[PDB]
Amino acid sequence: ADCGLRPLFEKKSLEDKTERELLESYI
Amino acid sequence: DFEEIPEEYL
Amino acid sequence: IVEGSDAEIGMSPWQVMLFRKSPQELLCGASLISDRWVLTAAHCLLYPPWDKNFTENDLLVRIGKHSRTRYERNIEKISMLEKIYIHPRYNWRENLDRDIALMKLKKPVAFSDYIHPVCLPDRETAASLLQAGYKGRVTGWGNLKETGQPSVLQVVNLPIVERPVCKDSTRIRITDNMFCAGYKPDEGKRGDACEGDSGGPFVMKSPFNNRWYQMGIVSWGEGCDRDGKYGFYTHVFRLKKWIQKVIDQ
Ligand SMILES: CN(C)C(=O)CN[C@@H](C(=O)N1CC[C@H]1C(=O)NCc1ccc(C(=N)N)cc1)C1CCCCC1
Ligand SMILES: *[C@@H]1O[C@H](CO)[C@@H](O)[C@H](O)[C@H]1NC(C)=O
Ligand code: NA
Ligand code: NA
Repeated sequence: ADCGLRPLFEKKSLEDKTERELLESYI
Repeated sequence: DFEEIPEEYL
Repeated sequence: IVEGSDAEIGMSPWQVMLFRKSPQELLCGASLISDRWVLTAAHCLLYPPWDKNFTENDLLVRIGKHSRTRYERNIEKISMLEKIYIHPRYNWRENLDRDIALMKLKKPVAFSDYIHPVCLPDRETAASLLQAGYKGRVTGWGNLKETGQPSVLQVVNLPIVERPVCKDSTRIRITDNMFCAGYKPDEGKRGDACEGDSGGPFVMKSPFNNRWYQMGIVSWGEGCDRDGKYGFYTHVFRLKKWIQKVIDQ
């Protein structure tokens, strides 16, 4: 479905200020 | 310190 | 949340506030999993040591919130509970093993820019993401310090910690239904969930499909943000068969 896709972020291809920190930890 | 919520919510 | 930051608008649209009708106060965090189901920690609803035993009519769920105290007219939606479901093997006597509960809403909530459900992980999501060092995100309107209260939703990103390090930090017996997260004293960086953050989500963004998954539920700790101590979280995937059974009915 559309779970876990945020209307103000993923749905607009906008990143929040710290999500890259999570991505960088997934080594 | 919580703002009152509309009556409709009980 | 101790040593976190203010959330951005729409950053955690699955964030739910469990709100006590009388006295009017913050009961716990929670999360939106569908238009009719809300996930929380069992200790938010049942905790005999503190004479906590809430029923459906005792509380309200407030969805789409950012401000802790204000009534967010045209943004937040307030829902009533139809029924509460606490895990039948929830262990409130010792270590909060299986600290999980579901709440069915009386009516479906409408999704918006501020209201949207989080995903629940499958076996593969959990195996790929629940690794020591991998960071998750915890949100809530709980205490800013162990010993005030925030004006808006708080956020903190924290690494999952190795099971032996979790075990060695406490005298409490740890089970497979929980995991611990937080920085070590040598890491420099800080942060933790605290009182009032209970029931809130520990989320991770899958790098595979770019969706947010709720891996944990804020469950317990010993104080907040103490050196050598870690926050403990209910392991959502470990209890998904119970979740699925209750929702299937
Ligand atoms: C600060 N408090 C109230 C405690 O440490 C109580 N400490 C107890 C506790 O945390 N409990 C019983 C019900 C639940 C609770 O209060 N949760 C709130 C909470 C949430 C997050 C964290 C954290 N990540 N640091 C700490 C507390 C635990 C004490 C050791 C045995 C398990 C229960
Ligand atoms: C909690 O409250 C219910 C009434 O809603 C009661 O039947 C139950 O025995 C109470 N205590 C526990 C520990 O469940
Ligand atoms: Na130990
Ligand atoms: Na700590």
